[PDB]
Amino acid sequence: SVANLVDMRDVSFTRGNRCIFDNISLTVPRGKITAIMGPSGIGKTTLLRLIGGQIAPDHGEILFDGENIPAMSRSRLYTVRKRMSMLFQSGALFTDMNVFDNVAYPLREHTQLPAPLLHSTVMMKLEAVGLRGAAKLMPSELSGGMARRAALARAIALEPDLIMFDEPFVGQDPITMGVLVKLISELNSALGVTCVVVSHDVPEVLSIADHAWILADKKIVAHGSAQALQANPDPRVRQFLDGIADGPVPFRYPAGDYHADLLPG
Amino acid sequence: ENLYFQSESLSWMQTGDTLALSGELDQDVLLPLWEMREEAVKGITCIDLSRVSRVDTGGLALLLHLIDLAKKQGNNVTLQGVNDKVYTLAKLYNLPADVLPR
Repeated sequence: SVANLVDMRDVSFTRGNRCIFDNISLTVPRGKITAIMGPSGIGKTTLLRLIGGQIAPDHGEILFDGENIPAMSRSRLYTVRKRMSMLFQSGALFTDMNVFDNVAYPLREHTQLPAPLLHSTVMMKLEAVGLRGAAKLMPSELSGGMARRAALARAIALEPDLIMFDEPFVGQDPITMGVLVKLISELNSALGVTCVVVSHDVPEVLSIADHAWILADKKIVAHGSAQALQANPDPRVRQFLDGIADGPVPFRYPAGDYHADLLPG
Repeated sequence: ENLYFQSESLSWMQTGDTLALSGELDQDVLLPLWEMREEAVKGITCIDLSRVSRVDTGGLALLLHLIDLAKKQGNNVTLQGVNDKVYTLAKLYNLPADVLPR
């Protein structure tokens, strides 16, 4: 078996005349939750599209379960994509179908399972998102939060090995925000789904993540636990997390080597 | 009476009052158990999942339908050997008490 479901090694990406990523390397450990954070417009969505093989990197290797995606043939890529699901914010629901049929579409297209069971499954997945009573409603009849939540419910319908969420918590009240955080956590726990979460709702995503990566100035500036980041003195990391420049380090007393604390000698 | 079905990824066995499952309760492999649901739940008071390694949402829906069809016959059904991840999945979907024994 392979420890990192996604393994980016020395990846660079340039769009037109402007550089987006400069020789970055990160890992998405299998069965865990990885958060990817950073200032707006730095191309985190582009990073997710890179992992999904939708875009190709200029240089470097993107290993999915060991296989270099940019080096894969098209048929091989098509079959490997079946283990992935991506929720984009630009993506929209089918306007001609209601909420229920929108969430049922992936299941009817790839699940090939009995209609009573499919019905129960779509009802459960609507309950996980708080839209069960809105099954009949059309997308035009939906508010922003409801529509985003419906897109999310469709994104988790097939429960593949890897799910990538692009800002799953935006446009929601804080209680619904917590409900969605719980959704990602319990999905990962019960099914072993490897989750990559892109979010500027930093406390929320850090409350569930196993690993976190911060991106700035076309590179990776930090990674580690929430405790590690709270004790990181780097001005860019502090500027992003605290929102203010030249503020204090919240965890003022940094910690020593953890392996040495646990296993002295 | 004693029923036995085995496949590569899913097997089940009805001994007397207990239906015991083995393998993966996944959307691709669960179909045979759906097809013989009424036979599998006939005069059973217990479902044993001790030997089940994985249950996805489709498998959980199958499980709920089995519990429902079993009780319709007049049999309240107990659950045994349930992996904690199954109850986490039930928690995710807020399953009521009358649908799944805790």
